[PDB]
Amino acid sequence: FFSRDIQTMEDLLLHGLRDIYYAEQQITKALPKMIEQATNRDLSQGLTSHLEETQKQIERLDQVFKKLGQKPSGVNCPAIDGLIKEADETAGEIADKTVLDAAIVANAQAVEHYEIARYGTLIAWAEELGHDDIVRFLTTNLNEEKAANTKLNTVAL
Amino acid sequence: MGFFSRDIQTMEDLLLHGLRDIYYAEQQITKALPKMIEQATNRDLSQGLTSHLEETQKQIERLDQVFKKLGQKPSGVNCPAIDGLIKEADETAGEIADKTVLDAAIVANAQAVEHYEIARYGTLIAWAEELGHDDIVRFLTTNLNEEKAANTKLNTVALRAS
Ligand SMILES: [Fe+3]
Ligand SMILES: [Fe+3]
Ligand SMILES: [Fe+3]
Ligand SMILES: [Fe+3]
Ligand SMILES: [Fe+3]
Ligand code: NA
Ligand SMILES: [Zn+2]
Ligand SMILES: [Zn+2]
Ligand SMILES: [Zn+2]
Ligand SMILES: [Zn+2]
Ligand SMILES: [Zn+2]
Ligand SMILES: [Zn+2]
Repeated sequence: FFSRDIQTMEDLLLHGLRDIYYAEQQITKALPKMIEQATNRDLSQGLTSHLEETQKQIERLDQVFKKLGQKPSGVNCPAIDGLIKEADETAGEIADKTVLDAAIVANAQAVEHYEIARYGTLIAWAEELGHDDIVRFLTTNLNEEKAANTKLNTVAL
Repeated sequence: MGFFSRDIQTMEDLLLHGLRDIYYAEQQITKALPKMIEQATNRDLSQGLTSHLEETQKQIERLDQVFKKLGQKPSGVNCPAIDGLIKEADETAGEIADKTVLDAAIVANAQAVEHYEIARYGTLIAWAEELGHDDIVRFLTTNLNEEKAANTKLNTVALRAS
């Protein structure tokens, strides 16, 4: 019961974990739409594989919350909502299927970059706070985002 | 269906749309940075963000040259991604009770913004290269490198279980 309820670095870490939890849920909802829009088979397949990984990433975040002593929960993330809105609106503006695949690759890379920033931040805070225990899960998620980004950077349309 | 349904027809059109989107983001960043500077307590963070504000103004000047080369105005696309990043940064700052915690949040949100810009510049460079725009590739690469350097400086700012 405070208006400014983020009082400590531990509170900030918990808030960030709830923010990324919500973001992973939203990505699981957004990805099928992107996969349906994708023409290039490698792009469609790559996104489908990352959708499966994102489902696993949520399970790893459930493990993080369990290690911290609580049930999982999310908080709204305006950054992922804005990224998803931008991707959806831009897709509607594109007439050519190959141009659309280029936009899908770029928007997917922007999402991976947001995830890389967030996991990197959460890991650094966790380590500063003596929470090495949760870093193993966060690092597994982070490295899947890095891998997805790298693979997107190489997609040949 | 929105205003411009199916109006992006070519990779040149998509590059133009992406450049207008990052231009808008840079403009928004010039508006947001003074707020983050005022909120920041640590002088290396506050004075450091002031330097990134000066660099962002230079990046807009670089983009102005790119638009000149395309013969197109830089206005015309808003960026829901930067708008969401900046409003998340605002929201989170409003929830924080402690100056040291607020500085940690400022760094993290500034790093998230640098990562967005790094994603977009990387994409735009690749499209500009494919389209044969050598100077535009150089200008965008210069901008990209400033965002990478800013992110690294944020990763290194020396600020600060049962
Ligand atoms: Fe993820
Ligand atoms: Fe967020
Ligand atoms: Fe991802
Ligand atoms: Fe954008
Ligand atoms: Fe920047
Ligand atoms: Na039209
Ligand atoms: Zn648009
Ligand atoms: Zn910056
Ligand atoms: Zn910038
Ligand atoms: Zn919040
Ligand atoms: Zn909150
Ligand atoms: Zn703890």
